[PDB]
Amino acid sequence: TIRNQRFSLLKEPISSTLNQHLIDYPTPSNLSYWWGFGSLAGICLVIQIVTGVFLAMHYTPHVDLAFNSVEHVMRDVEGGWLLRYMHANGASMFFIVVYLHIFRGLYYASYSSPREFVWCLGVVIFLLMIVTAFTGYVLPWGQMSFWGATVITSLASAIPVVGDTIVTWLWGGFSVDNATLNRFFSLHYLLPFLLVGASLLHLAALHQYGSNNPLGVHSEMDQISFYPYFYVKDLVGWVAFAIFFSIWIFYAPNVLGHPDNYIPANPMSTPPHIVPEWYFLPIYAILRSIPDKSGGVAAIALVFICLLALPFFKSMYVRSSSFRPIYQGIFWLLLADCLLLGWIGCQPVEAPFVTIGQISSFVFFLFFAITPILGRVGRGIPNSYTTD
Amino acid sequence: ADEAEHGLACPSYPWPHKGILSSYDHASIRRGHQVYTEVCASCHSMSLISYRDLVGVAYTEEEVKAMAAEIEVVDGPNDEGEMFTRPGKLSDRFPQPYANEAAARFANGGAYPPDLSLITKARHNGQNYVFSLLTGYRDPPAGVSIREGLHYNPYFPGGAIAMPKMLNDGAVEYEDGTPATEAQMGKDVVSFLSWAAEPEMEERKLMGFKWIFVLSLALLQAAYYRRLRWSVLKSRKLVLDVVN
Amino acid sequence: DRFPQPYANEAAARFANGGAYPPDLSLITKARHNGQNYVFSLLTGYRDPPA
Amino acid sequence: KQIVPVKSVIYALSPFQQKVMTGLWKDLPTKIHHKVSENWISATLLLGPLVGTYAYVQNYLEKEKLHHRY
Amino acid sequence: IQPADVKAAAMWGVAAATGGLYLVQVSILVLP
Amino acid sequence: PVDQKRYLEESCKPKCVKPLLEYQACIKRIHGDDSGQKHCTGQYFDYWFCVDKCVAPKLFTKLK
Amino acid sequence: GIFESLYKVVMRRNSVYVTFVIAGAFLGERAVDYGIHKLWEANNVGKRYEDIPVLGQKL
Amino acid sequence: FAYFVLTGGRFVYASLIRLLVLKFVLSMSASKDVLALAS
Ligand SMILES: CCCCCCCCCCCCCCCCCC(=O)OC[C@H](COP(=O)(O)OCCN)OC(=O)CCCCCCCCCCCCCCCCC
Ligand code: HEC
Ligand code: HEM
Ligand code: HEM
Repeated sequence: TIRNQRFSLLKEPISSTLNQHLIDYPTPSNLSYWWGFGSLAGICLVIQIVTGVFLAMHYTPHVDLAFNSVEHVMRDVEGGWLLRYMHANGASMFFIVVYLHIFRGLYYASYSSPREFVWCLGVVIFLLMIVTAFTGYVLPWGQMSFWGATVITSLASAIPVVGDTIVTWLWGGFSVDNATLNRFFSLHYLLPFLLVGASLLHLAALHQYGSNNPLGVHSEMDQISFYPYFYVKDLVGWVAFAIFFSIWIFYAPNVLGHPDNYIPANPMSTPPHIVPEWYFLPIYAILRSIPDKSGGVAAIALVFICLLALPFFKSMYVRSSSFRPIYQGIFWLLLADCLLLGWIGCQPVEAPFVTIGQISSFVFFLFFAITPILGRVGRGIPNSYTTD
Repeated sequence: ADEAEHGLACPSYPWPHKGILSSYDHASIRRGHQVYTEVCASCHSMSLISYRDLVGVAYTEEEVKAMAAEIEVVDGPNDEGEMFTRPGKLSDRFPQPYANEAAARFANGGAYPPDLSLITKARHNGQNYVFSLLTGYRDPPAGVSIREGLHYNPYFPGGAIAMPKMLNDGAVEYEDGTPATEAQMGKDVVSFLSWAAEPEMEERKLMGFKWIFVLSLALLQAAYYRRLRWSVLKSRKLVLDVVN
Repeated sequence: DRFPQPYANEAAARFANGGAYPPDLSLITKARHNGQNYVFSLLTGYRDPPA
Repeated sequence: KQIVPVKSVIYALSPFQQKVMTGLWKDLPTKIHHKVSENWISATLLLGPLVGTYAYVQNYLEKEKLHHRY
Repeated sequence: IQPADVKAAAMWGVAAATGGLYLVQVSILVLP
Repeated sequence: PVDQKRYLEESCKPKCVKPLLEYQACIKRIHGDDSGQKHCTGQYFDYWFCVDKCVAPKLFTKLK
Repeated sequence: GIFESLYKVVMRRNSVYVTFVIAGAFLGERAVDYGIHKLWEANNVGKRYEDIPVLGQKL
Repeated sequence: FAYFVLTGGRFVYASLIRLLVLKFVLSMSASKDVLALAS
């Protein structure tokens, strides 16, 4: 084939890269809907960006005007309550979808070779989402907003030699005042574009090494083009997600939040129950469970170290959980542990929740510490079960 | 102890504006605004609601104009730099009873009567909590004698609240002759407060119903589309030259 | 604290000065073109009008 | 990223000669049976710790409150 | 071929105008 | 202007007299004590929780 | 069949198909809005703003 | 039958897209307090 005269626009250089990577990318023929969850997370990110821009057309980053500006958006702006509820509940759905993404990856062991770079870029993406959502939640400037900012920024003092200096520098002036508000608005506006860049790199690395499948096996025998076969599957996922998200926006918009964020920030009194948003609760529970706050920060760093250390395991030959009963049970126990851990974080430090959290976090790390053992034993399996 | 600290739990009352197709009782909103103006505006403030917010919701435009013309507000400098007071217009927010938080606390014994604009969204189980708080001024239990200068209220965290029992039988004279009792006054004021915290509830509910229905139909279409496009693949027969 | 203000508001300043507002002098040398020379000449050049 | 051929023979029918929304309803009892009999263990390991911990927590809270009730 | 081409262009123009009216319903312009 | 809530709670007082009896038992114990912290707000909370649960729908179906 | 008839009507040129899709979107949205409005008004009788007894007696 | 099912879904999608676009643009449009101060 010499391309003398042009046949198809899709194969022209203007649409050639897009053609390959969107229409013609070969995909395993047996993918279920969790790959749809990955695409759905992308859509949630785009929704957040658009609604955030149109919200920032009305938000004043000053300490004396932020709360009343948000109430302006809700009451005066034409269809502004829709924008604000979409932004908040869209942050929530973004985190829900990313959690389902991560747990599918864990179940099917997609972190294994050769997708170590994909998993690591995913971990970086998760860090960026955490930071962006936190600094954004500081913006409305309520009781929960101000006090959560105070606590989570002041736990950065646990660094041995330069903790206090970093805390003061990040605060900008001995407290979490107007300077911190402007700082957080600028950072919240900036970070989503770095998040878009990270997502693009994530997808590029995956596209380099293909895509896993529910069997975990080599899958270059039966492969089909992405369009239209997986576009329609993703479309079904998107419409179902739209119905879910519309249930949340219109009928129960304040269920996923706390009522203390509707009181203007008053640094004098302290609300009796200071907790982050529901999607930071597992991390908050781990950190609160391990005492000696320096130990808590070290434990969070250890959580991310374990997450980054999953891909680089030794044998781990069989990949999918469909052929790993022990690992299947371990994964389900880990998921139950994560849900319980998230529930613990909303409870006070009074007993027995301290014991329950100190057990749950230990079980979390135990999952992360017993996967190589299963891999080694499984590597030992084939020379024992032979039927002859 | 902990029980009194977290307060007696509030029941689940059947509010008229509860349900996927349920609107505010606008007569009750009007009645609640009356009771708030009569008894609650002496200490509490709203400061987030304009008089124009009442137009088409509980009052007619001329009525709101007259009500605004009743009160007087300070307007900016004139051609001499001095300040002056003019009757309120249809855009001014509800008047504030106290100069600032310090004056409010000084007038109310150090306790600050909270702003009531978002009161039902600033408490857990907002509307039920507010109704129960207003109605449940009960005799304190045995051997729990609270200090002078407060009142016992089981729902309030700690049991001791700073405002006195305000809603009394016959406190106000309703315009439409509705018999004023404590429960009725509480219901009306909580309906008004819940409207104030969320004036978009009806439009939001209508949009939600319409779009959930429409998107459900879209979901059926998308499922059919996916099945149709995948049916040349799922109903296929392949011969592979292998057995075991 | 900052430097005090001689007048409560711009309207008060205008009423005191017969409708003229004495501009803020913080950035007067950058607000006016050729600010330094302009201000010096204006302060010192109070001459007699021509015929 | 090469493609490995397998030397098969595939017959396929056009999408407009097939029933499109009937396979979802053909074998509901058998499919429900298969789901339950294949995932009951995983359901126990998921919902087991949660329900057990919940029961333990409510039990202990009841004991503690009744004990501190003067 | 030209009659068919201009007919198709006019049909697409009618579709575009219908989409424009749908996006921006203007009885103010429709009435006169 | 008889209070509907008070009348309804008085009417439903004999519905769940068991928490009320427990509360009275604590009242007698506290009267015997007369020296301790002697609060037992738990019985109060249980009894009034039952009454409030009773008077949930009747109040609004009686209100105008 | 009715499907074949309407196909022969509005499924031979794509321009007519897109115009039909837009017109159907407008008409269907209006119909659903009218139905939901009737349902809402039926369900919330008496509670409307237009029918409160003292709407114009404060003057 | 397939094309008519697809057409029903398609004008559902058209309705959704118009709704979203108009919501964004009208949000960027004027405001109630400004309209009140129009005098
Ligand atoms: C109090 C302090 C101590 C607490 C812990 C003490 C107990 C430790 C564990 C004891 C039990 C270990 C059992 C290991 C052998 C499992 C045997 C096995 O694989 O059986 C096959 C079965 C297959 O299932 P299926 O296919 O449904 O069967 C139908 C067959 N035709 O397979 C299955 O049914 C799958 C079962 C998977 C179970 C996985 C979890 C238990 C084993 C590892 C425990 C690790 C604990 C720490 C980590 C927890 C997770 C973070
Ligand atoms: C002056 C006296 C009044 C009047 C006429 C009313 N309130 Fe009340 N209120 C007042 C104070 C000083 C306080 C603070 C008490 C404290 O928080 O320690 C309050 C408190 C409230 C609350 C908050 C309760 C809580 O946060 O748990 C509410 C919801 C409230 N007040 C409502 C309310 C209503 C509806 C009134 C009209 C009937 C009303 N107050 C009158 C002081 C005063
Ligand atoms: C901004 C949020 C994210 C987006 C937009 C995103 C996007 C995607 C996309 C588009 C794919 C390819 C399609 C698919 O397989 O589902 C993918 C795959 C993948 N992602 Fe993500 N992702 C995100 C977050 C994460 C996170 C936090 C992780 C884990 C740390 C992760 C791990 C993976 C893995 C392992 C795959 C491989 C899929 C497979 O094995 O089949 N992603 N992601
Ligand atoms: C560049 C894109 C974005 C912009 C411009 C933006 C801007 C804003 C603004 C102005 C607010 C305050 C308005 C309000 O109070 O509702 C806000 C709130 C918030 N944003 Fe964003 N945002 C963006 C993207 C994101 C992303 C990607 C997330 C992560 C999910 C996020 C999470 C949040 C959260 C949690 C809040 C607080 C919700 C609340 O108001 O209660 N934002 N954002």
